[PDB]
Amino acid sequence: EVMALKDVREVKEENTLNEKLFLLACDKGDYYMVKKILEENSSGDLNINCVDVLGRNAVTITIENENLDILQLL
Amino acid sequence: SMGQMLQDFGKFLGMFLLVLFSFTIGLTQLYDKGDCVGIFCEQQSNDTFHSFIGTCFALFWYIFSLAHVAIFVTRFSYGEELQSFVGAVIVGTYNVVVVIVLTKLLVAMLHKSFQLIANHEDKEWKFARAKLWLSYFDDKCTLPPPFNRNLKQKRDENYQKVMCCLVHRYLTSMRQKMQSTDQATVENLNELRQDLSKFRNEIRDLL
Amino acid sequence: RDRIPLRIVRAESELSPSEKAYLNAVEKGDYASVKKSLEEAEIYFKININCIDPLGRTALLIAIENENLELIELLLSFNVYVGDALLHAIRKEVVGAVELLLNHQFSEFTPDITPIILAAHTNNYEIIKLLVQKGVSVPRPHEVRCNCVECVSSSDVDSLRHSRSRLNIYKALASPSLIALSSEDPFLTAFQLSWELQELSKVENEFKSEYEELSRQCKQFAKDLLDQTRSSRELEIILNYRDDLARLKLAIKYRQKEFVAQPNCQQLLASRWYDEFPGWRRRHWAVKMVTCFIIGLLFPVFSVCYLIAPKSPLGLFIRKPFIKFICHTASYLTFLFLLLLASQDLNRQGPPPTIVEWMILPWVLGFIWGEIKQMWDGGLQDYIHDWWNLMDFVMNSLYLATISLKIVAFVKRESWDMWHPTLVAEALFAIANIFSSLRLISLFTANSHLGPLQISLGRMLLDILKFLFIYCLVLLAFANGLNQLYFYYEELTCKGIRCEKQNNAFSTLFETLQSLFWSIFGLINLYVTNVKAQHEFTEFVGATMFGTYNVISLVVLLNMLIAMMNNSYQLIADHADIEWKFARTKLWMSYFEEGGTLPTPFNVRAADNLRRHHQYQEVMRNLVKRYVAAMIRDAKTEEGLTEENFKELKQDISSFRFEVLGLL
Amino acid sequence: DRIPLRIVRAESELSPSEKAYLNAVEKGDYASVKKSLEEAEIYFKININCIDPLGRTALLIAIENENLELIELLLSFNVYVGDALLHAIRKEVVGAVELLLNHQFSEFTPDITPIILAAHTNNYEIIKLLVQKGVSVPRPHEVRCNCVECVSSSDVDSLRHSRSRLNIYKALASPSLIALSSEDPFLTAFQLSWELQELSKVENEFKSEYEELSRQCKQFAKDLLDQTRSSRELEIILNYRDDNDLARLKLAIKYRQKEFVAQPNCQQLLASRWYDEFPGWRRRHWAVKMVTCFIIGLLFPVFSVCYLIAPKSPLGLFIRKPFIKFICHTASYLTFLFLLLLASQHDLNRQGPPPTIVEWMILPWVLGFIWGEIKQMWDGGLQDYIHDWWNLMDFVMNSLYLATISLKIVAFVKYSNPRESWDMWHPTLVAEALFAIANIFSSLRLISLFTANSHLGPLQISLGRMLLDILKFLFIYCLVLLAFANGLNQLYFYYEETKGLTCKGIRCEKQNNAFSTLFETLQSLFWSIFGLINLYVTNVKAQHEFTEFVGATMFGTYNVISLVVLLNMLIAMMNNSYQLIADHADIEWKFARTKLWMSYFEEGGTLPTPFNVRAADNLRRHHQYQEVMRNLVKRYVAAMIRDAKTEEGLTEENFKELKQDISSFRFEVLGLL
Amino acid sequence: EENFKELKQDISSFRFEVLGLL
Amino acid sequence: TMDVAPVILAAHRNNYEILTMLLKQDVSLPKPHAVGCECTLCSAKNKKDSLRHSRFRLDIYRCLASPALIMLTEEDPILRAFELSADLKELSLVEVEFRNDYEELA
Amino acid sequence: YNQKEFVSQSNCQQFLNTVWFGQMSGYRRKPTCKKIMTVLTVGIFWPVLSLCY
Ligand SMILES: CCCCCCCCCCCCCCCC(=O)OC[C@H](COP(=O)(O)O)OC(=O)CCCCCCCCCCCCCCC
Ligand SMILES: CCCCCCCCCCCCCCCC(=O)OC[C@H](COP(=O)(O)O)OC(=O)CCCCCCCCCCCCCCC
Ligand SMILES: CCCCCCCCCCCCCCCC(=O)OC[C@H](COP(=O)(O)O)OC(=O)CCCCCCCCCCCCCCC
Ligand SMILES: CC(C)CCC[C@@H](C)[C@H]1CC[C@H]2[C@@H]3CC=C4C[C@@H](OC(=O)CCC(=O)O)CC[C@]4(C)[C@H]3CC[C@]12C
Ligand SMILES: CC(C)CCC[C@@H](C)[C@H]1CC[C@H]2[C@@H]3CC=C4C[C@@H](OC(=O)CCC(=O)O)CC[C@]4(C)[C@H]3CC[C@]12C
Ligand SMILES: [Ca+2]
Ligand SMILES: [Ca+2]
Ligand SMILES: [Zn+2]
Ligand SMILES: [Zn+2]
Ligand SMILES: [Zn+2]
Repeated sequence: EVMALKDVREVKEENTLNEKLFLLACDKGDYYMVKKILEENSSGDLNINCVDVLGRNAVTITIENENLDILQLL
Repeated sequence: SMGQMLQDFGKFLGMFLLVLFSFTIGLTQLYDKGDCVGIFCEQQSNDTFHSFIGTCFALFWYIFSLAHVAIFVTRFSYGEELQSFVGAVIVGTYNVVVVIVLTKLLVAMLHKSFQLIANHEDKEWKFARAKLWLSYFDDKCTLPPPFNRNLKQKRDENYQKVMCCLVHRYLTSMRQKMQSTDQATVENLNELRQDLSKFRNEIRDLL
Repeated sequence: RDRIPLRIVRAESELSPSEKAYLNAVEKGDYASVKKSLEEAEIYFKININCIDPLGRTALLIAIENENLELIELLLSFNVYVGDALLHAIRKEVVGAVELLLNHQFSEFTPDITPIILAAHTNNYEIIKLLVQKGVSVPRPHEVRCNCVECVSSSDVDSLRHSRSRLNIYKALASPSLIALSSEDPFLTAFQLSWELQELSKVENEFKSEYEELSRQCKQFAKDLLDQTRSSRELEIILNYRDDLARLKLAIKYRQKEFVAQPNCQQLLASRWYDEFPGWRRRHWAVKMVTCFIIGLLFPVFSVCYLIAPKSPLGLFIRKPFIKFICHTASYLTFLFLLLLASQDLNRQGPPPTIVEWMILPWVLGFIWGEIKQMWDGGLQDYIHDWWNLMDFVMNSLYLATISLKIVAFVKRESWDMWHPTLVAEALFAIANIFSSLRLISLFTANSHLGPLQISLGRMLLDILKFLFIYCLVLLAFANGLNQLYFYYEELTCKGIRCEKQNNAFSTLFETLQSLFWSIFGLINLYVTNVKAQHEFTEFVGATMFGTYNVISLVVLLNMLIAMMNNSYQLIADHADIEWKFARTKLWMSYFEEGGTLPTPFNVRAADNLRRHHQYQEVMRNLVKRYVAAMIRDAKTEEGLTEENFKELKQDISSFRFEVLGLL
Repeated sequence: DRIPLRIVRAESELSPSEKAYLNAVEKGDYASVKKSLEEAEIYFKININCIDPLGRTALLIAIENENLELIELLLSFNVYVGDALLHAIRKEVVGAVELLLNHQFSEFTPDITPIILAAHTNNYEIIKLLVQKGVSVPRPHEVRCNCVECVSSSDVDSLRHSRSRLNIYKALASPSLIALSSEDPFLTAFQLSWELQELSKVENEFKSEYEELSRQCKQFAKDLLDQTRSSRELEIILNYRDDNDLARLKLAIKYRQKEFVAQPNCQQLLASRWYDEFPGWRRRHWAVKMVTCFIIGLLFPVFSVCYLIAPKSPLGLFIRKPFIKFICHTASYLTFLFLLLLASQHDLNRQGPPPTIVEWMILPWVLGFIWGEIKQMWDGGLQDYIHDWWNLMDFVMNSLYLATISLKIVAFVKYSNPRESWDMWHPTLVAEALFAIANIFSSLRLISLFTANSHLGPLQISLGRMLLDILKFLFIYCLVLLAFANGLNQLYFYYEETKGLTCKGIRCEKQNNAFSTLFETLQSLFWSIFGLINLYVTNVKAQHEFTEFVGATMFGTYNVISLVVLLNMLIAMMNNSYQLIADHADIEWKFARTKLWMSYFEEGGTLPTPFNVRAADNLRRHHQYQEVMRNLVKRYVAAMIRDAKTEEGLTEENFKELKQDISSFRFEVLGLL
Repeated sequence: EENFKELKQDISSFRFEVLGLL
Repeated sequence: TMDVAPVILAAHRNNYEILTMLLKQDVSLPKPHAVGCECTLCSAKNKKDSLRHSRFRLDIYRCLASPALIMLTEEDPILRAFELSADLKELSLVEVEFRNDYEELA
Repeated sequence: YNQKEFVSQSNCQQFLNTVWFGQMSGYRRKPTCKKIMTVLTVGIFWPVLSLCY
């Protein structure tokens, strides 16, 4: 008798690696790969509104980091 | 502080009045079958419990625990041992519930009320003293009890100038307080790490 | 010997200078130096990857608390031993735990600790989420009172390890993140977990503070989860959920005084309390008293309605819980006024008069029937838990004894025996009148001013009785001594202490107990210690016993009671508000029910369930999303720095400095 | 239906170029401020004195951040400077040398000079630079004055005068200014704490500010004493006089420095001077201590006559030890109380002479007590005599003893008959009553000996501190008592009777005429607290039930208001008072015990009561005290910097400085690369 | 404040080393 | 929570520069009803969502009780502070469930 | 408006003291004996001052 833990409600979707790369470069201030990822977004490989584990978008992440240049780029 | 804490006495007076009313009903119901009449006598007879107001009088002088009403007033005049013992037990239960429980409870609530009140007693005293002084500042009531526009615009301009100065001083003072007294958070450390990683990435891209 | 020759008793094993250089290279964060050290560690040389510091810090661990992800990747690329390094990363709260999981003796953590247990002790939502995505399970503990062969075998092998493992399991289960993530109903899970932790704290004398704080944490999690509601539709979905406010009654059952006495839930309860009567909060207190008196005085007309035609608007006026409460209190006040009139032809047996004691009987019968009806619902557990139910039982027992004694006298002054049935019947009637009029203390919970005072009173009655036990011990001791001394002198128009001239105060044990009881109030005079045998030594010894008892019971024990009552009230008054609101909503739900609405003198499918479950699940995922958002924005900021964060900041700037120096 | 929100306090929004200048100096880059200032040189839209509506001028922003290169950059461009030196002083930036060496809303009170604000900030470095440059604080007048300048300033502007005086006293009371610029920092701290206490008494407003300043001065004196690491330095400090005396210790006791006196080092020094020539007494076994104290107690008169006939003898020098002197004085007082007890144990004489067994050797002891009180009053003044309540009690008991002696000699030489036939104002009866009251006061003086003991000492001190609150509540109770006494006297004085009664009053078996007069009403209401007044005293002989009911109601109201209300209020209020004063019980107990100790340190008044009846040396003393003060001040400022840089709270401005440093570094390498 | 001064000194030392390199 | 605005949240955080640059544009906040107002407008929103109505009133009064909004839009900040403290105290007396927030605002 | 903190401000309290003592600003700096003497002198001849007003 052991309770098996499971995720009852889905909150984070991984999808492709580009969304996770964008999320990781958003909270690290990696401006040049951020603009490369945005150029690929203009090409159309990923969606701008990406939900992470915390439920915060890229705009919310860069607002929390208090960074104006990359927010202006977004 | 005493005037502020009298509300505790009122709120507890309600509960004590209910307890007194209950025990008065019980003793009056038990003792109604049974010169100077009452407790205001040299020999306090059993007739003190023969009426409702007399029972309230007798149980009122039991609060102080100073033998104001002696215990022989709970004795029947014709030797009914069960009724006299039951009345004595009722009076003893009343004396316990009042003296050894309710009075100590009132002491505890006064402890908490006075510990809360004494933090700001200077402010309330200064407010009351200012009210007392403002009662005497006016010239409409001067003699003791036995013997008894352009200006508006200028005032508005002066008050607006002084208010603007006070606003500016308050703003600079309070921004100094937020810059000088607010402690750092984890978000500040995260922002510092973010700036350091930004500089690291800039160095990586340039070099 | 002049000086203490300090040495190292636990010598352990030191490290080579090359190994120490490698360890401080990992500590500094230089990429190139650690890379070169691991290049010479690739060949079988002095520098080994499995190097353990005398402090116990393997180089992988030094990389773990330095938060250098690149250094951790470099170390794991060369296959250093991974033991409790995942546990160290979990406790450190780094996002390197995923790459620690993605790979393929002295331990800081206890052997019963698994990654999920320590992640839940940490209470990190991200780490728990990644761990349950990888696939973990918490082992289910046994029951609170269980007798299993494996349980007693583990207790015989190691009781300390068994208790620590059970405490770690219950610490892992009681974490807010694991409940909000892995349970279908977080509210029911929190309620049952808090109840289980309270029962475990009662069962386990040791570790009582741990289980108590875990149950408090579960109650706090339920309160903050209810705090995320921003609509009354969500509140009515949650509180009416049954798997009538079923969840509210469940929370009252589990004694959740923080989920209850929440302003949203209290606002909903107040809206249900004044059913179809708005503007009541916007009124003057004199108008409040006038309306209460004019509804209470007209109560039997309202009770006439709903007895014949329940569909009338006046028959629905009694359905309002506040009007029903007012009518019940007015009925009790009418019964007390009838008792007062009864209290206000000297035959051996007496039929009751016409005005009183005959009109009283329907109220007594209705009280007995209502006590039986409330004993039907909830069993005998809630009857013995509520002290007012015990008071009602005692009062009704006294009333039925009075009626039985009156009947016995009827069908079977200054002349009867003291054991006569009429005298006992009237004495029990007086005591039952005391109990009936003292029942009105329980009416104070509805009032906002006399409520918390009465709740604090009922909370500290237990401590008062605990003191009365030791006082009764002291009374018994001194009464035994005084009766032993004074029973050789016993002698009369009035014998005892209840006469004008008190005599034989310590002649018998019962009279000694009575005199020592009355000596607290000063109602026993000083001549009662004087015998007529003119034995001055025994008189002085008895007076010394009386003085010592008076000192102990008045200067010592009474002020001791004062001090401990002060401490108990100071402890109580912090949560007196939520305790009063818990009692008030219990009193409100006592009248919210549609059964037993008459006063005392007159009381003698799967599709909808699936829709309810879907609505509750949507509200629950919204609530836990808001809760984890609130915890993220209250934990990532508004919290003081540790000494480590600055340490991490120092490692970051240092690694940046060595990277810049390596580049140039 | 909706509240309109419009800016009322309107300010100029400047220009976007000036906003670029402001965020450039906020970021901290070097080239952008250069370009903006060079554009301002050729009269662009950017001006040098860009006044932010928050008052954040670019010079003030560059001063707020600790970047001295930008500070020198805008100081080289002749940017207008106002109170920017004061801003740098308040910000506590060491680089105020650039502002010092250069050449109405103003965020500062107009009488604030740089030295006053530097002393307010308590920065040793900035105060040192300002004193080196040359500054002067205006000399404040004393606490109570009527000179024309101060009354003229108060008539013109009282708030400005009060703020300026408070700022001057805040500057003078700073530890750094006293450590740096005072000749005697201990004397300066003592006198400053005294003036700040007197100003807190006089200025009812700003009482907390002056009390905090006085506590800061006392705390500074305690910390300066804390830096003594040798017994020679402590003996130099404590014995120093301005003109083995312990003159500075007596001065600190006079100035009420409880924390300075109760420091463990001077406590150990006072204990060493207390147990004079007592090897290992402080570690002896307790009943051995009691036996030895008893032995010295029975041997007080032999030591006293040894000091009488031979002070140079070792027996005569044994009384010179302060502990032995205290023991012999306590033994003398115990012998006096034993004689007082023997006075009552073992007459019809109208002119009774003093018995030779007890009362004849009571008289020389009374003369000794009176002469000792006179000598104590002469040596020390009358202010310290009235400051001690025990001295007032001793004066009362000696006045009562003198009155008893005078009444006894009057009854001997005049009014020379059975006892029951005497007058009620007979002088022998008055003499006996005053002797009894003096006996009570003499035996109640024994509580002053509890201060020496370490267990009863703090308890007795705490009870003495709560006596003031006792009297404060007794005033309120006395007002209640007079109110109800006049009410009952006005109701009940019509029903006053004699009826041939042997009793009239509440003080016998049949209590009657309880409220007939105001004196009897006060007595009967006084005894109702202890429940010695029965309920039938509110009854009249007439059949007037209404007046009896009114009297019973007023008696019950008084009983409630006293016993239920005021007694429980007093219990709670002294609960709070004892909670407040038990935190500092040790320092006040040690202060009182040291006062008791140096009561016995002086050579005068050595005998117990029955037997009581130049320039070069001063210059070298000043040099030694100045070198000890140099060492103490150096250690204190070192510890001030140590404790000051380890303040466990980290603010949010330093995070902004870290951000500015990182941003300036980033901009510098961006300019380089 | 000691560790804040340590941070300031370390960042200043890194800045001055970078200036010495270039 | 949806009942807030940028002006309401800016007054909630008590940020003077954010408020004074959000007040450059014309901004109007909804005037709350009196503590004794029981009109049809007050008797229609509460039936729909009493919790939302109470939180909206609390957010409006928390925005109005901010110091910086009192500086920026009022002729007399002293009188506004006095009247607002009185109104918030009587709201705490009336709104028994939310009396802690109104008491702390007063 | 029950502004206890506004009233108990030191500036407001000092202004109240200056208005309250009136032209006798030297009473606050006077010694205590002179204060009781002033109170007794003003209280003893109060009907004289009342009739003279
Ligand atoms: C100026 C400030 C003074 C201090 C503050 C005073 C505040 C007011 C004090 C209380 C109100 C006045 C007294 C009222 C009682 C009275 O007048 O009571 C006076 C009368 C006395 O009547 P008899 O003398 O005829 O018995 O009491 C009665 O008539 C008996 C029936 C009524 C009983 C009321 C009892 C009230 C409870 C008082 C004791 C509470 C004990 C609680 C602790 C266990
Ligand atoms: C109303 C809300 C507040 C009160 C809530 C309930 C708490 C109080 C419950 C009281 C219950 C009855 C108490 C007992 C009275 C009684 O039995 O009194 C009844 C009899 C008295 O008999 P007589 O009156 O005939 O002499 O007591 C005896 O026979 C003597 C032996 C028993 C003594 C019991 C004493 C119990 C403790 C009470 C004194 C505590 C003093 C502590 C000093 C530090
Ligand atoms: C049971 C556990 C809890 C209690 C633990 C023990 C603590 C209490 C110990 C008490 C020991 C006895 C004390 C003396 C009483 C006695 O025996 O008193 C006995 C006799 C009484 O004699 P008569 O009864 O013959 O008159 O006292 C005397 O003879 C008078 C002279 C001695 C007086 C001593 C008084 C000491 C203080 C006691 C009262 C304190 C009141 C303080 C008010 C502020
Ligand atoms: C001596 C007795 C027999 C008669 C005289 C007293 C009664 C008229 C009083 C005593 C206690 C009173 C009760 C105390 C408390 C309350 C709660 C109060 O109502 C509320 O507080 C409702 C809930 C809410 O307001 O939130 C007013 C009615 C009631 C039952 C009161 C009704 C009137 C009572 C019975
Ligand atoms: C009826 C007469 C004889 C009086 C009966 C009581 C005395 C014998 C007692 C009461 C209080 C006692 C005193 C209480 C405290 C102290 C302090 C203690 O001495 C010290 O602590 C000395 C200083 C030190 O040790 O640092 C013992 C003596 C003395 C004076 C005690 C001496 C004996 C006294 C006077
Ligand atoms: Ca019941
Ligand atoms: Ca003296
Ligand atoms: Zn089991
Ligand atoms: Zn002057
Ligand atoms: Zn409306």
